[PDB]
Amino acid sequence: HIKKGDNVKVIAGKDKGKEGKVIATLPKKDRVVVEGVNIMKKHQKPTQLNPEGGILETEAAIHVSNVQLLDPKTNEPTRVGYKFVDGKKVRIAKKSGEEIKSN
Amino acid sequence: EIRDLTTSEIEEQIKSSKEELFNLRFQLATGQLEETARIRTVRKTIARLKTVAREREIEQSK
Amino acid sequence: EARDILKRPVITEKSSEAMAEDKYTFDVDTRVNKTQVKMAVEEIFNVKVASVNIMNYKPKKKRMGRYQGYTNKRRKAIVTLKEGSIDLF
Amino acid sequence: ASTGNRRSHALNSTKRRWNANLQKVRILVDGKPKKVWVSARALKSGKVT
RNA sequence: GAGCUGUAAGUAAGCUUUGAUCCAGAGAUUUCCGAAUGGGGAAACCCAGCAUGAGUUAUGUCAUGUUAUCGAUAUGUGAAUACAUAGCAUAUCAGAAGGCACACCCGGAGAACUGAAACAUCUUAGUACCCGGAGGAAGAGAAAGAAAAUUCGAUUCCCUUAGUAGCGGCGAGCGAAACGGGAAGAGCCCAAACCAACAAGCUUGCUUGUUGGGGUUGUAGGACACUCUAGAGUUACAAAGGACGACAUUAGACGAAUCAUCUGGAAAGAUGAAUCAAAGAAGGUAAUAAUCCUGUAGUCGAAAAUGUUGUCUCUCUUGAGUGGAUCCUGAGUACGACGGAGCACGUGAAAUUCCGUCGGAAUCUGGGAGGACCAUCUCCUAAGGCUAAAUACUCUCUAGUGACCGAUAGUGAACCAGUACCGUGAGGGAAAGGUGAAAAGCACCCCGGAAGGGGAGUGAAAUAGAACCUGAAACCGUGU
RNA sequence: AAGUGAGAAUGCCGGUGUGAGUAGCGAAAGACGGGUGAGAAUCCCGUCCACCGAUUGACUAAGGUUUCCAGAGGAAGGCUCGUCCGCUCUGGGUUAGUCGGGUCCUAAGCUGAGGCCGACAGGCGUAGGCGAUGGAUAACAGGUUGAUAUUCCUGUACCA
Repeated sequence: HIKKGDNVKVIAGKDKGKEGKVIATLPKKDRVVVEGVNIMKKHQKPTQLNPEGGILETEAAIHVSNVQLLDPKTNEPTRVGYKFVDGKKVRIAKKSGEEIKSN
Repeated sequence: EIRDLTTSEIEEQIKSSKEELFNLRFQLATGQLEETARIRTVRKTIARLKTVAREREIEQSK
Repeated sequence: EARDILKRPVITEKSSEAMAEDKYTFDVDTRVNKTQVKMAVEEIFNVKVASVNIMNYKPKKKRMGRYQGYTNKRRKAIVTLKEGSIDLF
Repeated sequence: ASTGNRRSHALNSTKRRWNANLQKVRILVDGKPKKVWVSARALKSGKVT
């Protein structure tokens, strides 16, 4: 799992092993958009809503299983487990250093 | 008007809202594009009002 | 009531020429009569209206742009006063 | 009330009905004396009521 | 658990750390038509009459509600024609009506083509259709029974007996039962006897019998007498009902641990070294993943729900020999004649079961039955009601499975399906899936009014450009 | 273990041939000048000529259901052509006390509470209810729009 405001290493891609910051969540297609990664050189149509619709650089959204968190206490790839003692849960980094970047 | 169930007389609030709605709808007609600042939520109030003002007939009167 | 019986006004090149003869056209509901509109425009605008004329409009076909569909029927009503002013533009 | 066959000498068969022998009487069921349809094998009680 | 505004997306802006898009609980409103029920009517429309709310000199207009015919009750009611009896209106009552899975059940009525190498008895067949009654199952069921063997016992269902006995223009064909081996397993409420004894406003109907108590059947039993006494357990029948838990099941729970190289546009592949395993089922991810997602084994179950209901009470209670001297034990019924039907059986020797018509018994010294009618010898008590279990079917819902289909296949329908279209109407009824990993869907220059080209650019690929995976024949062309 | 092998059933469905640049292109008479445009025998204006002429004229009703008006077109469409259009795309257009209906009233028929008849389903029928193509009820002279006129406006009357 992953929310909106962590940093992560991407493992399966042309740019193997690069860290950055997620911006937009996109649950609907299961995809992830990551800062400084896979700039599909969007080249839209000669519209007049999108101004002079053409080239620009917005980060193309890659699949949410190529991307994986990295352990806060170690900055190595992990999975995410969960316990709770309080109202909601607290994701435990499954490799002993527990993440409170709920924000 | 979320979660304010501590009221007896509400009808006059209703009429304020209804003349509100008529006025705001009558302008879109011309132009005036705040259609998402529009009455998609000057309407979602009125059912809160009416549901309680009517349960004040279903359970107290039978 | 006297608020849900009046929807939106008609702003065309024919209604603009009726403003000189003091004749405002409105889109009322398809269930009201020619007397309920005389007690809804004389209270909301507070003006002594003279006469009122209404006409029914049948639904249209559709368009090739989308898919085979239909249009909603409308009910026009031309209200004319003789001492009041305008309440729209 | 039911049905059956009518059989000929060479054993063919056609449908018929057996109807009950109903008559009319000034009698009582539900109040006033009425002229009603009863059958001769349903006269086990009185006649004029 | 951080997102949001239906499949179908973007916008155009708002909303939600107070708890937004939604996973269920639960009530509220629910325009008009439709059994449609205030009165009409060419369904989705029109015209009223009312007790409340509005306004105007009033009148007019609208909004809650009530105004149908049958049933059930406390009720009046009652012209001719004295008096009920037929009329009857204002009212009280919330039980019926329609629809639908028609597949499975139960009644009422009931074909023909076909087989017999024609055809009429017979056979298709009590089948198709039509009508009613309707349940989640229905129907059947508690001996006047089947039976010589020792008779052992309510009904249904599977396996035998058996294609046997039998029936038949003795032709085509139709076709048992006892018997044994199983699944499943309780039977009762009533009448009458008697008597404590008592209820019919004009009625809501003379056959007012109207409330108890008591009883239920064949070793012939209860009344009524010679005798005096406790538990059988009631929430699948006897007559109906809910407190009480624990547990088998239906959402959501947490859910074991992988790195490195090589080729590549990208690896899960090769290669090398490891590590969980009540999880090496399955799908996604830029190629073939037990360790990257979705889950799965299994853990809380689940704010519940019932299903096995395992369990306390609660109203469920009075029964125990005999005497047999009589009291009782269901009537136009038992039975008989004529005409028919259903039983495997064509009506026969026809016993045994139903309907129509006509006649018509005596009654526990009784009565009836033992596939003619007479004696014997057995056996059982008719003419009143009700009932779990074992069984039949699937519109649908949840979870699964397959030497089942893979777009002329599988549903008529994977997409714009009962849709285009066809008929006055009942009705008949198609064709149509695939760009890429990601729109990065060809910015720009040149020819043309445009369509479309030629360069360039994006991409692993542009003979992948929406006539978009692969691209076979028939057919149509240009060069040699 | 099988939905196991295709050349014929006037076989079912789809695609493409031959006949062939062949048959056909279904009511009045046209001719020139100017204009528009990438493109004109076919579109727009003008002048002359001709046809229908108790009708190819004008208006009610039935029926159809936006084909009506304006601006813009890429083809498809139209038996040729197209800059045109009853075709595609935006945005528009139908005004009633007296005009037709509804509402009053009845005809032929169609339904009917009690009431007869019938295996059931359901037939028939008395008051009553419904049902015009018939009866009873009140308008004219004029001026105006790219599209409505006894309806809008102006004068003037009539019915409740």
